[PDB]
Amino acid sequence: MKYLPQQDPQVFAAIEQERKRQHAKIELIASENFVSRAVMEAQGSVLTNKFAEGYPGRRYYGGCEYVDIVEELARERAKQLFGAEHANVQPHSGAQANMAVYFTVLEHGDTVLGMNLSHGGHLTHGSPVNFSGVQYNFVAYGVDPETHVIDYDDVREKARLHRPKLIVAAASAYPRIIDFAKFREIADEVGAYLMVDMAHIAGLVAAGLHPNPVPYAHFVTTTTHKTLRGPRGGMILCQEQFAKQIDKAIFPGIQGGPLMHVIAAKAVAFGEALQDDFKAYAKRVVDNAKRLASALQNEGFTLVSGGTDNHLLLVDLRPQQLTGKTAEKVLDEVGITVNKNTIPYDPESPFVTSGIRIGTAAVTTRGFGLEEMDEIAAIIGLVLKNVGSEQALEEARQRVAALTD
Amino acid sequence: MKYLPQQDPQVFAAIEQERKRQHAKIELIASENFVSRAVMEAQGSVLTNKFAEGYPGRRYYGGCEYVDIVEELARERAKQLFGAEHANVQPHSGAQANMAVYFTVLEHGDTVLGMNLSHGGHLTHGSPVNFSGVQYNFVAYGVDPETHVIDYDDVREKARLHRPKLIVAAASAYPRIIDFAKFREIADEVGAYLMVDMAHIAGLVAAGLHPNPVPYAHFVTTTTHKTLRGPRGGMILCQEQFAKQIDKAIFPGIQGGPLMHVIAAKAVAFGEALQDDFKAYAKRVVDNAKRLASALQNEGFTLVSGGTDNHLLLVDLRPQQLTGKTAEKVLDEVGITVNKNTIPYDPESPFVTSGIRIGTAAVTTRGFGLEEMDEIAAIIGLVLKNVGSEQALEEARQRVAALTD
Repeated sequence: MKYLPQQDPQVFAAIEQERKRQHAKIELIASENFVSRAVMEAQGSVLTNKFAEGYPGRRYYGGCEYVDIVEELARERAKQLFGAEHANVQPHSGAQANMAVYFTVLEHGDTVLGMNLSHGGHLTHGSPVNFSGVQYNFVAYGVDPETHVIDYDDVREKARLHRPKLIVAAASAYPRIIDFAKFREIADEVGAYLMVDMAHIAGLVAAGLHPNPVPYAHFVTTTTHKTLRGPRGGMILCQEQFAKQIDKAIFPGIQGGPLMHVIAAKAVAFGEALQDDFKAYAKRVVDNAKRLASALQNEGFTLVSGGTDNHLLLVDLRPQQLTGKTAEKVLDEVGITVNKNTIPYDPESPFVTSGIRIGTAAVTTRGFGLEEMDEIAAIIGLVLKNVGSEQALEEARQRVAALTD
Repeated sequence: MKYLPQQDPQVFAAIEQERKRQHAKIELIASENFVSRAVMEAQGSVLTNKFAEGYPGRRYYGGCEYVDIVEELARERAKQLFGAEHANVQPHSGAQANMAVYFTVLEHGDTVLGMNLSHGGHLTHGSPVNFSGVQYNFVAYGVDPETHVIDYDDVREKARLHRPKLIVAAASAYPRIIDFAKFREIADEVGAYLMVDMAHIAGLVAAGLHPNPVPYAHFVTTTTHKTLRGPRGGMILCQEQFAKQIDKAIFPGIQGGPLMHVIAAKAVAFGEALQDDFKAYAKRVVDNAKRLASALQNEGFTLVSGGTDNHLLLVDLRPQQLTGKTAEKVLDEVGITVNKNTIPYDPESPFVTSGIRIGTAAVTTRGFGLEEMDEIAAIIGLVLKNVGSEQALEEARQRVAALTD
């Protein structure tokens, strides 16, 4: 940086602390990643100066010839990556992408069926303190109490009882592959649209490591950040038949001007994801998660669903008589970043919880591999088995520092 | 840029075209501006990597110690700039800021009173193709047919007839000072909340060149871009009594994770606006608009409301028997960027219009002054009086190039 340090010492000092923090800590929050310098440069471009309400070649303001090229690059690369017939790369966020889909197909008070929030569903899939739960009538399907896999007979029964206009599939804390074919079958049986929110798994989908919901869903929403490793923002994919309606939902429906600099950054991230080395990266993410899962089980931890098919795992801390809140706090003390997370059928509140969620996307980006997974597991075991031992915590602190260099 | 040119030739080439376009053209779109290099660097920072759902010191994820400092700098500087008791700097956009306020105080179907869209009101102030007009029952107040000033007796009559729960004041195309005291008086009479959307005029408010709505409004919304000259995004200001509710409206209400890098950029922009040189800048904006208005009238143009009190003016092209669409197109041919805009009581559709809207914020940022205003007016006269003369258009093109160097 050249200009920020002189113009704004306070902001610069804080940014620098954050940059150094990113390097020093072991980032295990499952939605986190590290974007490339190219992505950041795109975001830091003069494209922030351009008002571009509307769409490429159909803008409501002049001078968009070049931002049109940028947006089209984003859309076309997204279509290549996911085999979708249409992309909308304007959503400011995953929440806004979801909001737009809901706005497209639902009327106020319509019934929607989404994954139970405490079983792995997202806030925007029907929380009563979120616009989704306030604006529409959400009902929930659950995972099996033993296996923690989505109970597809429960999805079907809920669908048949409540007759939702829309079924939502996908999750923020589900460690197994989701069966989109079964979701579409149930949707078809009850005449509901299927929306898949693939935010967590989009990078894995791009790399062919998770089944693609695009052929099965009427609408697919996603973040451009997370496993896709792009800038923070949203995207919608759909077949040509819904394109016009989806585009109108985003603008003039729910947003105004798009963030063209962020859209440039989206294009860059999609370009990266199209490369062979991204496929290799994504496989390491999944390999690392499986290895970390195995190594945690070796330490004596119980995992929700007994392991993982993707980038993330959930530790059920009940056998250790620890809350997720306690585990999160003590791990923070040694420089390991996780989040407390409800487990299915959790006896604790979402503010306390019986679990921690862990993902490998961020550490994989930093070049961590299988050996590092073993060591991370060992450090977690050391800490959580010795929460009252400052000596143990200091050892953990030193081992964390050894990993981050 | 160092990394983008190598990683993504296509995206870089388009960005570079856009940068060169920004320099070459005369930007007169009233909402446009040019941010500082410091603002851009903040946006291009590693803060894009940080998930920070929640608020400073009350986050739902760990490791936010430094982004908390950043967000607090944004909030405190916003409070200094506007004398508000509370700021929320998380809205992704002006639309989302408005959406959040509506979500806070309104139920689906509630009546709201906003400025007539074809008299200068915004899309999010009740358009039937926008969430605002679809979710709530919008009624409109108008400007006087002769003076084009808001008819405060019409505001009052509409308020008393329709009994809105919320009254919205502020505009995207209104060239005169808005009387917030009168809006609050009417609101008080009918027991309605007052929301002021100051997006266009926020920079002028910060510089003391437009009355501040903060003491009069329950909620003030704004963009951080436009006359405030910040990154693209939204903000809400309100008294302490609504703070909790407003914050909950943004999260978990309508958004998820905030854009912390954009929030850093917000802090930077607020820092700039607190400086004396920003006050001088804003005065030049208003001086330039008045001069441009005068010079346009000297050329024979009629202006909506007969002039301007702020950064923008509207040309009523009916005396020249031109549509806004025709004027916009031919000005684009010579390198002057304006937008067609409905005028009050426009006999044409919003897709054709009888006006063009012009603002001076962007050219002022580039260092244009009174002499340049005279020349811009002269070029506009040359073009619009000679739409069928390629020689005239070429002369205009050359004069535009002389201005931009």
